[PDB]
Amino acid sequence: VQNIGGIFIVLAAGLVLSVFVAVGEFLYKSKKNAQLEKRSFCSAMVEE
Amino acid sequence: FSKPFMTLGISILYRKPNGTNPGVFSFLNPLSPDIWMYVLLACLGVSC
Ligand SMILES: *[C@@H]1O[C@H](CO)[C@@H](O[C@@H]2O[C@H](CO)[C@@H](O[C@@H]3O[C@H](CO[C@H]4O[C@H](CO)[C@@H](O)[C@H](O)[C@@H]4O[C@@H]4O[C@H](CO)[C@@H](O[C@@H]5O[C@H](CO)[C@H](O)[C@H](O)[C@H]5O)[C@H](O)[C@H]4NC(C)=O)[C@@H](O)[C@H](O[C@H]4O[C@H](CO)[C@@H](O)[C@H](O)[C@@H]4O)[C@@H]3O)[C@H](O)[C@H]2NC(C)=O)[C@H](O)[C@H]1NC(C)=O
Ligand SMILES: CCCCCCCC/C=C/CCCCCCCC(=O)O[C@@H](COC(=O)CCCCCCCCCCCCCCC)COP(=O)([O-])OCC[N+](C)(C)C
Ligand SMILES: CCCCCCCC/C=C/CCCCCCCC(=O)O[C@@H](COC(=O)CCCCCCCCCCCCCCC)COP(=O)([O-])OCC[N+](C)(C)C
Ligand SMILES: CC(C)CCC[C@@H](C)[C@H]1CC[C@H]2[C@@H]3CC=C4C[C@@H](O)CC[C@]4(C)[C@H]3CC[C@]12C
Ligand SMILES: CC(C)CCC[C@@H](C)[C@H]1CC[C@H]2[C@@H]3CC=C4C[C@@H](O)CC[C@]4(C)[C@H]3CC[C@]12C
Repeated sequence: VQNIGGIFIVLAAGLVLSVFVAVGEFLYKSKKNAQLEKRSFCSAMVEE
Repeated sequence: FSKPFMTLGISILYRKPNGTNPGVFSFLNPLSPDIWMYVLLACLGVSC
């Protein structure tokens, strides 16, 4: 773990980065559906 | 003395060091046994 080590850090870095962009795309389909029914909770709860 | 019937030389008698063989699970050696777990917990983690 002293030798290679840091690829586990960037594996922990990219996946936490990937959960962030996963929510932002989920909130983006709540944004294009915000012109349809309600502001957030219509497209959120149906897609939750 | 007569002429020699054999030619000498002073040297050192000592044991051969025992060449312990690289046993048949030799390919696991280039990574530490906790790193093979850390890779296994990665592919069980990142897949989840
Ligand atoms: C070829 O490849 C092989 C690989 O197997 C190797 O072949 C054999 O390697 C053996 C290991 O060197 C070698 O030694 C014999 O094996 C055992 C070792 O058991 C303990 O024996 C002694 C105690 O009697 C100790 O001196 C040994 O070190 C050993 O383990 C522990 O070591 C401690 C350090 O001395 C010792 O003392 C403690 O030390 C601390 C700090 O100093 C405190 O004071 C503490 O109070 C002390 O107690 C520990 O007590 C000790 N632990 C135990 C549980 O004993 C041994 O049986 C054997 O002979 C001993 O016992 C017989 C019994 O009658 C007696 O005849 C001896 O006098 C001696 O007491 C040897 O030590 C083998 O010789 C060797 N075989 C051959 C054929 O070579 C080779 O290394 C490889 N060859 C090459 C060239 O690399
Ligand atoms: C990149 C891929 C990663 C995969 C993640 C999983 C990895 C998880 C692994 C975790 C640890 C496994 C290895 C242990 C560590 C080795 C050091 C050791 O001391 O062991 C030693 C004891 O021999 C053993 O006991 C080795 C373990 C036996 C099972 C091997 C399964 C292979 C992995 C399954 C993967 C296939 C499936 C993969 C998925 C389809 C070996 O050394 P030795 O040679 O015996 O030296 C002594 C010889 N002598 C006595 C003559 C002197
Ligand atoms: C989400 C996050 C996870 C959640 C947490 C979960 C908890 C997990 C926490 C785990 C904590 C770690 C504890 C284990 C430590 C072992 C290290 C060690 O030193 O022991 C030994 C490991 O050598 C082996 O024997 C390994 C076992 C066989 C290898 C095959 C396993 C994988 C197979 C393929 C996988 C397929 C993959 C499929 C993928 C889909 C090495 O030393 P030894 O000299 O060999 O000792 C011999 C021991 N013996 C005599 C009994 C044999
Ligand atoms: C960075 C985040 C927060 C915002 C941007 C998200 C990106 C990656 C998303 C949002 C809108 C998405 C697009 C929406 C619709 C389509 C049409 C489809 O036929 C192919 C995929 C495609 C072209 C998508 C690709 C990915 C996309 C561009
Ligand atoms: C995504 C997950 C499942 C991967 C496996 C778990 C990760 C997060 C853990 C397991 C063991 C951990 C390592 C254990 C020891 C050290 C040494 C220390 O000086 C720096 C952190 C470091 C390098 C850790 C980094 C994170 C680590 C690799």
